[PDB]
Amino acid sequence: MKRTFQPSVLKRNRSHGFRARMATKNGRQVLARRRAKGRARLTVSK
Amino acid sequence: AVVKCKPTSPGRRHVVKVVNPELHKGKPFAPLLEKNSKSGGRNNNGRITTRHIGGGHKQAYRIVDFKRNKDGIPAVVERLEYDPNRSANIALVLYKDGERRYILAPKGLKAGDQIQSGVDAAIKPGNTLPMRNIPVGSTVHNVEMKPGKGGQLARSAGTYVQIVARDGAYVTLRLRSGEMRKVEADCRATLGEVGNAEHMLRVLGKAGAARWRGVRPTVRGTAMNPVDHPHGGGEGRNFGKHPVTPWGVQTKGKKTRSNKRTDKFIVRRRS
RNA sequence: AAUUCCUUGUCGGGUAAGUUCCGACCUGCACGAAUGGCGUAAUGAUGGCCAGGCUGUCUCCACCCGAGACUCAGUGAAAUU
RNA sequence: GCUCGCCGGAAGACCAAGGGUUCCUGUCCAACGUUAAUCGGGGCAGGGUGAGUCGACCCCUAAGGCGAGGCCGAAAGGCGUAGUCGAUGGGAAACAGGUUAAUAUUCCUGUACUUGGUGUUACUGCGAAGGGGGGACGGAGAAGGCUAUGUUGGCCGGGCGACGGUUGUCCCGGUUUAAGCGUGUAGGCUGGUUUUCCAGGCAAAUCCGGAAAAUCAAGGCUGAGGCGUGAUGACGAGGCACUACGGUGCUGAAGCAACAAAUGCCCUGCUUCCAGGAAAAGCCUCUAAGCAUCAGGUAACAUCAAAUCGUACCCCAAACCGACACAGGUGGUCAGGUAGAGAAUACCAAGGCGCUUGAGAGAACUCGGGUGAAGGAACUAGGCAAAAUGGUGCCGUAACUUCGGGAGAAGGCACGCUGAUAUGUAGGUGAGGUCCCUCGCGGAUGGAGCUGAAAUCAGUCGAAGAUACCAGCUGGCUGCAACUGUUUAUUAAAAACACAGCACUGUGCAAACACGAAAGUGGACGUAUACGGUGUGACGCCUGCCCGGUGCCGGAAGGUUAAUU
RNA sequence: AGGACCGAACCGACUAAUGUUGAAAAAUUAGCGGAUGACUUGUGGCUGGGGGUGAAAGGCCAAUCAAACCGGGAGAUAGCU
Repeated sequence: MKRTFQPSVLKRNRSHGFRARMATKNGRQVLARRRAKGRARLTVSK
Repeated sequence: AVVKCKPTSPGRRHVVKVVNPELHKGKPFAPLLEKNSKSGGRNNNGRITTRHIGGGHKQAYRIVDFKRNKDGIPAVVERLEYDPNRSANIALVLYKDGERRYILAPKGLKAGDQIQSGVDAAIKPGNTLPMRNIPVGSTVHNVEMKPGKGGQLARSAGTYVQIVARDGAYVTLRLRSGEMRKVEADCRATLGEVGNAEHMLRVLGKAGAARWRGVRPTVRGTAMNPVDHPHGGGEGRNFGKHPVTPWGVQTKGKKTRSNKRTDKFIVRRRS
C-alpha cells in the first residue's frame, strides 16, 4: 500500500528548510524556540 | 453549416455540429498570438471564486482590434479563422500599409472584401464609424461605451444592436437583451451583425464535450448535506424552503443591481 | 406500484404444489404531471422471476494428490491470571 | 563440481527518486540473521568513486514564489510594478576496443569533435536593454521507404559419435567492427531572380511586411538509410610457449549473401478532425545612438584554456516508503528463440534464482486441488460456490428499434498428418544480363535465386485434430436509471452523484457573484447566441386547476413609523 | 469517425474463500470492470481549520475529521465513578 511519507529532498527543504523558516516572522520564532531549547539540529537542512 | 451526426454510438446521437468550410485550415497569425494560462476559477489567494471552471483544451489568445482606430486606410480580408476564446469567428485583414490585424467577423464578410474605419468611411458591413455619423435605425456591433477604449457590446456570435434615436451628444440603443441604453455620439461602432448565428444551434451531445470547453460538473445543492448548502439534505427529496443561492440569496426573481452610479442611461431596462 | 395498512387483495398464467414473478381488475389506507407524469431501443460487476445446458449445491458422501495438524532436533511468542 | 527444479515483457540488465559505504579484500562469530553457521547487506581494519564531450552548476524561461519604489491595511502584515528566482521543458561537443579484486563514453590505445581567449596575416562597415525572423510545439489515422534484430544458406574451424544407424541434404560453434569525415538517395516543403515605390514593425533600417513591373524556369532548404573512408587496424572460435591450473605474452582462419522485419528512424513529416494545440534565450538578420588611417567584423593558420561538484553500491528491492532481511507500494529505458493476432500464454536463450529452520510419520480436522456410480438445484434467503461455454472460417440468425443496432443473437458444418495439383502454386522479393542516360545511390526490360500462404482431390492414425496453456454459457418476462462515467481510502458502486438536453431567474460591464477589514484578484484579456445561480435530467407523447398563505416583482391615495429638530 | 467493440500493460475493486495475536493496522488467490479517454501517470506548484476541496459520501485535508495536528489558557469543569 502507498504510505504517507514519499521523500523528496527538494520539497523537504522548500517546506521546512532554514531559508523557508527565516523568511517569515513565525518561522524565525520557530528557530528561536529551538535555539532556546538547545536543539542540535534546528532544521532539516542537511 | 448545421449537420446532425449519426447514432453510431451513445454520445453521437444528439451531437449537432456547426461546420464552416470557409474557415482557415491552417495555423493562425503568430505575431498576434499570446499566452493564455488557465485559472481554474481561482484568484490570487488560490480560492475558488467562480465554480465549475477547470481543465479543457489549451488555448492561445488572439489579439483582436476592438478599437478600429486605423482611419483613412482601406483593408482587405485575407481569410476567416477560428478563435477558441470567443463564440464568434475572426478575420485577418491586411491594410495598404502592410499591417495585419484581427477583427470580429460580421454576418456576410468574405475573403477579398474591403473595409475602412473613420468618419469618411462608407455605410457597409464591416466598416467602423462614430455613431454620430451612423444613420438611425441601422444595425451595428462591437459598440464602444466610452470613446477610445474599444468595443464592449454586441461581440458574441450572432449579436447586434439597433440605433433607435439620437437626441444630442448622446444616442439611444436597444441591446440584444432588450435594454434601452444611451451612449455618447462619439463611440465607434461596426456595421452589421457578428456572423456565427448558427452557433446557438450547436448540441454538445455528451458530458465530455463540456469538459473540453473547460466546464466542470455542477452539483445541485438539494443533495448536499446542509452544512454545505441551504438546500442541504433531508431523508429523501424534501426541499421545503425557498430557492436560494449558496450564501443565502433567493436566485428566483430577486434583483441584485445596486450600482446607482449610471442610473441615467437606462430607460427600459428589459421586459 | 421502489408507493396498498387491511393483504399471501380477486381472477388468470406459469408449477404436482408459487406470501415471490408476469398480465388484468380498481375498494389509489396514503400515485400524479419539471422536488416532473407516462412510455422508451440500446446500455448495466444493478433488483426480482422463469427455462435449456451444467454440475459433489444436495440425496450422501467415497477415494486420491499436496500444505499444516502429529513425532524428533534447534529457536521460541501471545491474550489472560 | 556433476545433476535436478524455478523466473525469463522477469524473479534478467541499465537509471532517476530516495538511501548514503550497504561496493571490493582480509579477518572475527559474542550480539544481529526467526535454526546451525566456517557464511552475510553483521563486527574490526584497509582499500575503492579519475570527465573540455555523461549529469549538475551555468544561459533561457513555464506554473508559481519573492518583490526596490508603490497601493492598501490597528500593529503584525497583504497585493503587486520594474526586476529577481524558479524544470518537470529549450540551449555547443566522443565513439569503438582494452583494462582493476572493486571506477570508467572519466584511466590506456586508436580515431574525432565543440565553444571561447590571445596573437599573426589578408579582406572589411562595426555596433542594442531596440525591430524582424527562427526557435515554436494538438489529437487521431494512413500507408510507403529503412534500420535495430532475427532466420536460412554459403564460407572457416572442429567433430564421426557410451545403444541400432550416422563421410552425408549429417552434428556443434563462429561468421563482429563505432563515432566522425565524405557522398546527399527514397522521400517532404517552397516558384526563384533583379529593379522601383510605400500612411506599417513606439525612431531608423539594405531586414520583415505590402504594392507595381521586368525576367527565367530550374533554384534552394530539409532529409532516414545505404555506399566509401575510418579499418594493412581492432575484435575473433581455437592454437603455440610459460602455465603456483590463479592466469599471463605470442599467434589467431572465415569474417559474405539472401529473406523476413519492428511499437524504433525518415516523421517537429503527409492526410484529416475540432476541443483549435507554452514561453524565453541561444542562433540568423536589421539598423539607431555612437566609433571609423582606430575600435570592432569575416576567414585562414598557430597557441592557450575549458574550472568547480557528482561518478562506489542497491534501485519492482533484504539497501527506497511500509516499526521486521514484512507475500504490499514505487517512475523511466533495453525487449532474443519456437508456437501465436499479440508486450497474452506455454516451453526455452543470455542471465539470474531455489525464496535463512530441517528431519520423519502418512490419524481426526482445517486449507489448496483432482476424480466420481445413479439422480441432476431435490441444496439454499439466493444456482453462493463449483461445473460448464470458450478459437478461426463458411452457412445462418427472431421480437423490438431512436434504423446505428439488437448480433458473436440463437443454431449448424468443417479443422490433424502425408502426397499430388505445383520436384514450393497465387503472391511478395529481386540478382546477373540486355537497352536507354541529364553516365547517377539513375530508368526500362529482364527474370535466376530466396521466401511463401490459402484452397481442392486422394490417402492415413487415434476414443478424441480450435487435442496442452490460452479461450463468450445462452435464452424468455420485468422494476429502476437513458447512455460512457463518479462515489462513502478501510463493511454500502447503487435505483445515489455527474451527464448532454429543458426551463425559470439574475446580470449592460468598474456586470451579477465570489475570495478579501482594504488595495486588489477571479469572473474575463469574456460582453446577453455571454456569465452566475436554481431545479429538472437523453429521446418521444405531454406537463392540467389554485396567487388565500410564505417569498419574490411592481404600485401608490392614506394610515403607522427612527435618528434629527 | 467513435466519452465505439474484444482484450494485455496500466488504472480500478463486483463476488467468493483464506487470513482476522494475519505475510499485510484492508492484503492474498481464483474470477470481475474500464482500457483514445469526463483516461492514466512522473516532477514541481497553489488552495489552511468554522477554513480548504468535494461528478456530494458529511467524503478527503500525513494510518486522526459533524470541525486536523502541536503548544498554550490548564491542575478547564465534573452535584458522576
